[PDB]
Amino acid sequence: TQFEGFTNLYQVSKTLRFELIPQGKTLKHIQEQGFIEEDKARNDHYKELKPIIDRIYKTYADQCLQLVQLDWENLSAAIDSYRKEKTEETRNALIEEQATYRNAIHDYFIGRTDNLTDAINKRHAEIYKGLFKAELFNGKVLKQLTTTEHENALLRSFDKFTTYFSGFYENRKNVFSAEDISTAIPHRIVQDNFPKFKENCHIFTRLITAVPSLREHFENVKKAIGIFVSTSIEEVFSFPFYNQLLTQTQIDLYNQLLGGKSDEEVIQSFCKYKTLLRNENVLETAEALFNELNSIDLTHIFISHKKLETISSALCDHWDTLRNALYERRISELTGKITKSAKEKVQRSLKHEDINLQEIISAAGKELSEAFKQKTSEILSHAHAALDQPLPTTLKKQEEKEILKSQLDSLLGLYHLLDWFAVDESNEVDPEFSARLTGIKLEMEPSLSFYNKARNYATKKPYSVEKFKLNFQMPTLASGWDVNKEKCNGAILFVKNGLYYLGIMPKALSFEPTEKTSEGFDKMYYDYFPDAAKMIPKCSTQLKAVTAHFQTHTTPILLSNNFIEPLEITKEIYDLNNPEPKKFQTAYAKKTGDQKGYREALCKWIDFTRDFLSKYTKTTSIDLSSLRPSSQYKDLGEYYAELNPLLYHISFQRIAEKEIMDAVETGKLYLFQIYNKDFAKGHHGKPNLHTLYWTGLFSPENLAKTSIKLNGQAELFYRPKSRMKRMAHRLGEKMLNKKLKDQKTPIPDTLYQELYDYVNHRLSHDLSDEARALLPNVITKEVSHEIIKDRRFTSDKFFFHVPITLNYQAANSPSKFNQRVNAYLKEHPETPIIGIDRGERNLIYITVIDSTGKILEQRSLNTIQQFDYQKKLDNREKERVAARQAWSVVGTIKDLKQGYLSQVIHEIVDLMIHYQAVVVLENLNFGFKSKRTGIAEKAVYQQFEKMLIDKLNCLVLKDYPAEKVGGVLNPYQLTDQFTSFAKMGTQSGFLFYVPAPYTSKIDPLTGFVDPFVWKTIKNHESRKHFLEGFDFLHYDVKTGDFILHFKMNRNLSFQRGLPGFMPAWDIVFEKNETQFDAKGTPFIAGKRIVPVIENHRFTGRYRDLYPANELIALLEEKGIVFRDGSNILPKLLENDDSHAIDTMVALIRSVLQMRNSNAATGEDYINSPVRDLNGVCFDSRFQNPEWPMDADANGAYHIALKGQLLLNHLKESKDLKLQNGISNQDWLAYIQELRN
RNA sequence: AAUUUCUACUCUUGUAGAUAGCAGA
DNA sequence: GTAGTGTTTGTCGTC
DNA sequence: GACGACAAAGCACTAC
Repeated sequence: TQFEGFTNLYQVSKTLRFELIPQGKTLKHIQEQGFIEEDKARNDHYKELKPIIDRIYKTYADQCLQLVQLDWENLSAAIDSYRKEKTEETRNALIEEQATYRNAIHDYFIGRTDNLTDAINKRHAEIYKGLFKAELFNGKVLKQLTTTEHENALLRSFDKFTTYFSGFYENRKNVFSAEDISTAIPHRIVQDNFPKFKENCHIFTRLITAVPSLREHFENVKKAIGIFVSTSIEEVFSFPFYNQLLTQTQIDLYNQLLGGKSDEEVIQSFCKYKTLLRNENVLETAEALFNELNSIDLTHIFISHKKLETISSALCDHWDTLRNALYERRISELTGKITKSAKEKVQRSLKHEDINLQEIISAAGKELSEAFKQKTSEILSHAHAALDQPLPTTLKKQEEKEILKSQLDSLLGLYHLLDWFAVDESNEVDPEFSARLTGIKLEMEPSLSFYNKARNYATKKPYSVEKFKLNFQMPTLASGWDVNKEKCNGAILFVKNGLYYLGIMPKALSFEPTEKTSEGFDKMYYDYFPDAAKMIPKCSTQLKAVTAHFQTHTTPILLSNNFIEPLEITKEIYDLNNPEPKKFQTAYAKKTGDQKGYREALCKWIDFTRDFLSKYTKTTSIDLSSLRPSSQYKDLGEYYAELNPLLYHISFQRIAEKEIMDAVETGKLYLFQIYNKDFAKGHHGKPNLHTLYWTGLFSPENLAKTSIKLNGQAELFYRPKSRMKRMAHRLGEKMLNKKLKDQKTPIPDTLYQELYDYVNHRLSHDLSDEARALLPNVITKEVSHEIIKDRRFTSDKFFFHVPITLNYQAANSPSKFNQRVNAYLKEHPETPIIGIDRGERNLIYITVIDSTGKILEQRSLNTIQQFDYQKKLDNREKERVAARQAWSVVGTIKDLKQGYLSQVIHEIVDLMIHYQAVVVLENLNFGFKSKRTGIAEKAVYQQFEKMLIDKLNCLVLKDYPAEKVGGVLNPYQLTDQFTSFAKMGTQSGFLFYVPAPYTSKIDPLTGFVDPFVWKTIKNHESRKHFLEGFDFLHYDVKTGDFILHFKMNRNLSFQRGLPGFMPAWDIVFEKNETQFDAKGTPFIAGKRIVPVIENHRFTGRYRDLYPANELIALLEEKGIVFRDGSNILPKLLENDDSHAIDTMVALIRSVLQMRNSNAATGEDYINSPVRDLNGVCFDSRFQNPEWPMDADANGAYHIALKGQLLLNHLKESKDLKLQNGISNQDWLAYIQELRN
């Protein structure tokens, strides 16, 4: 079992796309008969007919909901018990109780409820059966419930084309489904409206009991409107009335008892909604509500737990402070011996409960109220200052786009503020406050969709990719390529001079083949026979005439209808097909074994099949002699696995050029050249993968032995043109490049446009200082030939979609792919490992490690195909965001990252095959990535991992030959088929996923990590404790380095809870000597880039810091003797100076900071604070090639080491299974012990 | 700035990589 | 008239 | 225990 043998494991289906160029006079014939216009109306009716069809669903669903009568007492008790006890047993009890009620509603739809009689119950089943297929159009379902002529004309527009509603059928199943999905009617009744109605009944009785006069007052409101005349006010707040609140008309009446495409379109609609906010005075109402909070009872104003951490980060130092302050005050009011169990109960309570505003203020201090007041007025003033600010006239200028976004940010800011308060009725909400808040919260609700609509309008491309499929009045066009079904599908293919053509017969063309010597096209003859397990009984035994004759009368028969010679069927072989489980099937093997009867039945069936294939019309000559004798086959399985591949075949027969060309002239054939930019006249270079798929499908070897099957169900399309502002490079102008002379640094976007206007003599202004300096370095080109910016959408285009099945000879689905991969990895201990980590100074960095741990190659992936993506392109695009912060610039970056990740896919698969390695990514469930990194978190990288699995699902390298494995005919199968993001584990074929955290902040030489969390210590007293835990600090005179001994069994409150190996450490203040690297460049050893500037501004600017030089400067000023090598900590503690004790902790902060990054001066290195067994401190500035070169190298190096940990456990464990993740402590113990 | 179309691009009337379509979020 | 044009079934695999 | 995968067997109804 070699690595190179991971081919032909399971089938992979892909769909190709091509542009059909009308050849000859086929364009005139199409327009003359108007297929395109008729098809345009049909897609443009797919919108007129949809509301008409919905009348059937709406009426039938409404009618079924009118008879629903249920007892909701059980559902209420399950809701109460879950709110009472928050245990997993009461949750599962509620989930089952909800599923029971959803099915009770579902049984009204399908007709399986005991509440209705059989006559009514069965009538619904006859409707629900044909409710999601072509029976909607019969009028039959509407006959159970009258069409107009225009509606009838709209129904017939989809004659032989109702598959256009394929996805729509699924959307309507989501409406009537009984599953726990929010698109469904049962879910809306059971899990959405009833908890609201159940809460309404509780709010009602509490008010009536406290204020009984409110009862007659509520009754007067109901009588004064006229709703629910036959129902009193107490009954509408009782459970039985909810059965009459299941239809929209009743829901509307219930709610009324409670309540009583273009540029100017975004301006007219927003200003209309904007001017509506003034008339409702929602700002004045909101400003009055937040002003009430200064005097009203704050123990009944609740903050949502889903927003508490967000509020903490917006009003306090960190997200932690609020949850922690509430934790300390609640522990402060526990009873008796406060165990660690009681503390964990307080922790879990704070995760899922709403906190009242008073408990927050009493726990956080008066400085939260000032933060709450300041943030509230800040948001309210911005929304108030935006409602009176008028919108611009157009969105032509970016300055006019900015003010539209600025006002939407103020509107979304107020909308964000209102969602701070808990909405659920589980809390004791204020009467007036909850009503006034919910009113303005729902009146600010449309502002969220207005933010998203406007952004998509500005970030959309100037094209119009919308398109409608072409049917040519044939419902089953391109459904199948077979010659027998050629007539009824009207789709064929050709080939001539290496150019592939598609032929369509519009509303017989008896093509007469000619010899190969005659010039012309080569028609593809497609012969297919789906499966012998189903075709042969259908065509031989289960014929209607044959079955009826044998059931009644017992004599045999010679079948001479559609057969080259009569075939024969005896009485017994029909009984073998239909016994009194089938005998030739594995019936005896499953139960009641009989070997003698089995083989006789098996051999009779197989010999029948061979005779039938010889006598059937089109299978009479398809290589039937290659079958191996019948009597010794084990079962039908290995026969059909051998018979089905032979049935599929493709042949090419020459057809005269005159016949095809004249056929197009007379209008009986619609030629269409398949064109995908790889058949152009100027094409010189390696082609697209899909072209190789298409070229390899018709290669002589593929027809000889099938590996890529040409599936049916192909589709055609037509894309109307959409040109708004055609811009092109006409002759006589100058085409400026987007890269400099070195061909790797892109020009900034704003500067390139200015230079393009200047070099072309169109800029009326003067080049800026930076623009002028860039002029001598840019290259210009004359317009040799005319170029159109996005020529694709300038004119109408046809499109052809065709599916292919790669690895057709393999199984349908993979069978234990991970087990096979693990088995190979077990027997090949020398396999290398590939790790990928997103760096801060570069997008992607990769390191490959051998079996025993040494690095074979560390590379930066920010320069792909002679183009720098991170250092220049993403950085200047990032610079644009800081300058503008508009919507369009945000869209460009997201598109660019996806384009970058496409390039990275090629390098991973290329490097993998060269090393035959397993690539270890980082799983996204665990950890979080810093904002300074180029690639976003879990947004674009999560899609990138899926694209890697899909690429390796069927991997082809376009340089590899077709015959050799790794090519188009025999693609690699290196990963299992993708199922879901959540379903995938730590291993998917040759891809391993490891936890991201603790991979960069680690010394590669020692495995050391910063053992202290710096968030814990703020106070002077904690600084005394922190520096007391350390054993001793002394100045080694011989080496000139301070040594700080630390023991992991101390300062447990300041650690992070991850001891690891190495019970004792020696943190050293290495001397600031001018060391030299491999290249000879000088640097100062021990240099640290620390960002500590202010208490609130700890990141604004970076400063050079030298721990050795600042420590000796501090000790000298304090007059603390250190040349003798004596302990320094006892002297500092007994000296008792606040400044020295404070500064020393910051120095310990600095030394422990391995990550040193400075964007301006271009340093990114890791300097270790501890020495390894050799007695040398790691410093990546030395550029040692056997250790990580840069900081981003360390992250990729340790991610690959984490994958090595999983692979090592694979080898040591007897079973072929992997641990479901690895703990942080285990990883720390592994790396620290390994380096010892 | 020309692409089945997506990104980036222009010695090269195109280059390099990706690309499972269809309907609905 | 009469066949040329223009929905249903076969065991599977998959669940 | 119902849903795809395909053709080819199965019924209408009329152009010829």
